[PDB]
Amino acid sequence: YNLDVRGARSFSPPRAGRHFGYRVLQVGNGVIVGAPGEGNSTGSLYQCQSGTGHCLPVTLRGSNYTSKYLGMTLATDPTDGSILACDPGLSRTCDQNTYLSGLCYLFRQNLQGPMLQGRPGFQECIKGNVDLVFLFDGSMSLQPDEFQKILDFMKDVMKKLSNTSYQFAAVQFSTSYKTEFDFSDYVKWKDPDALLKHVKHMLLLTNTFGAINYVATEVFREELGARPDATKVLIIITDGEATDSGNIDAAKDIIRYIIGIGKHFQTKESQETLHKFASKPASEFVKILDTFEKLKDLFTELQKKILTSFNMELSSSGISADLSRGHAVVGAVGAKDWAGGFLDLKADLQDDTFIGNEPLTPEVRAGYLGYTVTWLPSRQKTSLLASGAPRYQHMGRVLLFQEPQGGGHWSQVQTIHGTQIGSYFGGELCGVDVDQDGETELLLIGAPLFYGEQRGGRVFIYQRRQLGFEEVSELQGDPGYPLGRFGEAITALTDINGDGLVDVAVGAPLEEQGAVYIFNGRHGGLSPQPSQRIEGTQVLSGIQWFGRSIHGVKDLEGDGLADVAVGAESQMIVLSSRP
Amino acid sequence: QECTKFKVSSCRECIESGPGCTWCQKLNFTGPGDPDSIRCDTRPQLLMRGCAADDIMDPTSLAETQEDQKQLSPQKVTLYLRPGQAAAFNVTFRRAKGYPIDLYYLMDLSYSMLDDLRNVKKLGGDLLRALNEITESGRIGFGSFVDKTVLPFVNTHPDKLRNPCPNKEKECQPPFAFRHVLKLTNNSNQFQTEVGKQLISGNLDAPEGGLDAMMQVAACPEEIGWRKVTRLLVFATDDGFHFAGDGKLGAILTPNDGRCHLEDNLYKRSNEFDYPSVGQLAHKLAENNIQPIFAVTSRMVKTYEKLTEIIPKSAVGELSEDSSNVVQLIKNAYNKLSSRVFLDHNALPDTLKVTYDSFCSNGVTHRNQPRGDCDGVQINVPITFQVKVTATECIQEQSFVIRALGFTDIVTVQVLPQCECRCRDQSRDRSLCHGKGFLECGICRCDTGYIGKNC
Ligand SMILES: *[C@@H]1O[C@H](CO)[C@@H](O)[C@H](O)[C@H]1NC(C)=O
Ligand SMILES: *[C@@H]1O[C@H](CO)[C@@H](O)[C@H](O)[C@H]1NC(C)=O
Ligand SMILES: *[C@@H]1O[C@H](CO)[C@@H](O)[C@H](O)[C@H]1NC(C)=O
Ligand SMILES: [Ca+2]
Ligand SMILES: [Ca+2]
Ligand SMILES: [Ca+2]
Ligand SMILES: [Ca+2]
Ligand SMILES: [Ca+2]
Ligand SMILES: [Mg+2]
Repeated sequence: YNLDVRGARSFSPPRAGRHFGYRVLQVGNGVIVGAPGEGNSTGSLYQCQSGTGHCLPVTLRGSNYTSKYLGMTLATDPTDGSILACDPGLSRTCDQNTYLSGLCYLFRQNLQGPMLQGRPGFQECIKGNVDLVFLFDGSMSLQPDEFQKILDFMKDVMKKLSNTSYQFAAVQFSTSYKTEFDFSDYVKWKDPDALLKHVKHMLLLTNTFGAINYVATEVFREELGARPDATKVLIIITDGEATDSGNIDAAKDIIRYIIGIGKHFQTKESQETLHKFASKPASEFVKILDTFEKLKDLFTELQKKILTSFNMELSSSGISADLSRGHAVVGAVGAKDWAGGFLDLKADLQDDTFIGNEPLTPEVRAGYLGYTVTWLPSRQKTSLLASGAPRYQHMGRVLLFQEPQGGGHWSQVQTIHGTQIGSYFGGELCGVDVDQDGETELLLIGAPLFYGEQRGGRVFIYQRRQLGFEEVSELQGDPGYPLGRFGEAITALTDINGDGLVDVAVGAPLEEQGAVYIFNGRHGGLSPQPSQRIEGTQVLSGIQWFGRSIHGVKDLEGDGLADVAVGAESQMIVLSSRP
Repeated sequence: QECTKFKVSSCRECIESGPGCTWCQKLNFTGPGDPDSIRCDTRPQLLMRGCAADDIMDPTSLAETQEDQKQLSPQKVTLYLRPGQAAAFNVTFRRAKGYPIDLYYLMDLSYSMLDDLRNVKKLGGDLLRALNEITESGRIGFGSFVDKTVLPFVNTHPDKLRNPCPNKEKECQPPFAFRHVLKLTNNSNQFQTEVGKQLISGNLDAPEGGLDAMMQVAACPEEIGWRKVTRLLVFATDDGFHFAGDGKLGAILTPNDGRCHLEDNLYKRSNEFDYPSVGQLAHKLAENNIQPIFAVTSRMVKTYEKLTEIIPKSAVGELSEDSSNVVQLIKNAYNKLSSRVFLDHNALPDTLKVTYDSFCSNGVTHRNQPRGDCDGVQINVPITFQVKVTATECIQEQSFVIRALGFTDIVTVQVLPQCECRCRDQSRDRSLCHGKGFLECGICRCDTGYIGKNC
């Protein structure tokens, strides 16, 4: 109720697009603004300083690539100040298909400092024609029965993939390397039993680096039957760590799976020594088998996994993200024919874990799960992740996931269904810890397109009970804007009126020129009625979409007053809480 | 039954002070030590003070109607609203002879509609025949849609922008958002020739952009060529639909602006604006009086039936896998739309509350509802809606309209406050207040000049 509209400040670069202000974030050292590009323009991230009053675009130092999407997805970690930014517009073609996924960036210090990058849920292109090389271990450690089952594995893979466009080659490696048959040899016979008839166990060391280089330079050759327009694939089978060192830069263009088998890969430290030989992410290209017998189980993953139906080709990863306590998650709405899901990210961004609906039914498809992803952390109770599928059954729903506990796995603990078609229920989420006790007891769900009773958009308050989240109340915006999109932006604001209770802002960007509502924290929950309604008209005469984005966790200049940044069309605005 | 006073100094200030306040208009009603505040109180309290029933001023809400071809009557109503007291009047609905019908056929042209397209191309005469079997002087139009032409709604690979259909198919056109094909006409041969030119198409993701096309149909009445008659918009599809928010996947962040963007009969700028919201389309359709008929296949029926909650004048019918039953669908949908009658009003200030009582001919009655609703309405069999209007303040002169949804006929409701006692003629009491001041409501309001009380 104490936000000073008469002192509001405006920030806008002279060439800001209309979507400058699509995302705003107060970080330690200023305010970040996401500015997706319109039309042909690429997107960008801006750095805005309160003392300067200017907004300057940021240059990313290691990004080969920038699409119009950049600026669409911004998150910050309250514990350590990290910044997560994603570009969900990494487009690429594979034969006549086009793939679309994201490119995510992690800034430990600030936008100007060191940056990590990765490609979550990135499905590599594998064309219709595939030249695949089996690079199989023949080291001193293998028993004759174990060597045979590696050979049986290669034969069974070729048996399943006979009568495809696949062409095959095989190289044994130990101390040295020997091509057991070339691509042209496979073309001549197509008989796995005859092609591997002369194989003799080398029974020496394990020189994986030299072997992989030998494949890239001595095996993938046109005069040996290799097709220059085929996708190069390499399957590496080993039962121990490499006895050499170096680099496999020569084989970087080759898609590399590696299969680690047996007792020598018992500790996960030794399993990670295989990651440098395989493609990314390791969760897809590194298979650890505890026994050679599980090689027969593998034909489902290394044959069926190598368009009317889509898995991750159009995942649209990075379309939403959150970052809390060093843990990053990005949504992937296109996953599984737009059924959706999210990607649990390893914090160097080089590996990921997909989590979606289960079971996959016809009903969840085109639901856009992962359109929002919001951590609901707790110190004593289990920590959860809320993710919206605002298109589920054309109505929308929210799934609640529980963090892996102990040795176990991600678990889905609750589903919350919307009731109105087109309402985009679950299109905006927000966790609130009112008393700042470390337990996130409230989940706010926005339904910004909700229609009826002379007010557009809804925000529902859910509170965590023993069995799950129970709907306790609703944040009540004004009537009079049936299309106003109340709830397009929801955020916890820390304490702006000094009573120790977190407060919440809700943005309604299409209520005339846009508006922001303040709901104060009380003992037991949130006040359903707002204590303040800031009209965009009052902030700027010609403003539009005021309230499209809100972030107010910070005191930007250290004067004792809370600051709240608000996005609008081509604008970012800073409001200060005043006594 | 209750009258909190603050500083009443005349009759109007008394009535305005509260719904239960009344005023005594008797001469010499006040004692010298007592102010003129005591003329204002509840009715029993004023009677206790000796005021005769005929001197108690208690304005009550009132409804006056001017009637003047019987579908919606009356056409003009005047309301005098005492705060807290509702005024009632009945609107009579007499379903008239059906008007001519403009039917715009908006068809999905995704590849699974290939056999549907082969049938619809030959149904121009069957459609006009059906319209002239319901009423007379029918017209038909045609448009087509697929989706927005950006990733991931279509595959933007140049080979697939050229042939979105399967590679074997080669009577296929590039994907497109909306194409207006045929302006409304009674010439079935124009339909046959113009719809005959249309080729099947394709796209990438299952939901489609038909809501975009519906918005353009509603925003471009001159290009569509609507008459001022019954406007039916058939929406034939075998899939779900995108709506606002979905554009983010293709980096489309600008809301649908509800404007007409037809250039060369194509929604060219469709990749610039996000899909509309359902409520936004429901609003555009009600403005232009366009009633949609969702002709969808079996697995989509229950999904599209939920739209009838947001779009009051819409209907859903199950469409065949080859669209061969679409004519009966339209006939059944017209009966569904015309046997259901909603009575509703336009936007109101927060000072007015309107509620409806529905006295339907099919034996159903609803009381005190936000909207009039009757089903099974039959030609020339009248139904009644009782409208109750309540004001919370003493309001400024104002008006709103009442429609039977789906028709342009209105009831213009003129709303006036009633904060004025209409008091007795000062005749027979002239000689007045022993001064020049004039009387209003038995209390002397003296001409300024010395002023005071008794004058
Ligand atoms: C960009 O390309 C360079 C190759 O020069 C590579 O080092 C870098 O990892 C690439 N970045 C991404 C995100 O792939
Ligand atoms: C119509 O309104 C009148 C008052 O004008 C009332 O007597 C009557 O009850 C209403 N109609 C019905 C069916 O009750
Ligand atoms: C068809 O309708 C048009 C209205 O544009 C009218 O000019 C024409 O005379 C009609 N033709 C027939 C045969 O009814
Ligand atoms: Ca708490
Ligand atoms: Ca507070
Ligand atoms: Ca400050
Ligand atoms: Ca069909
Ligand atoms: Ca589509
Ligand atoms: Mg070994």
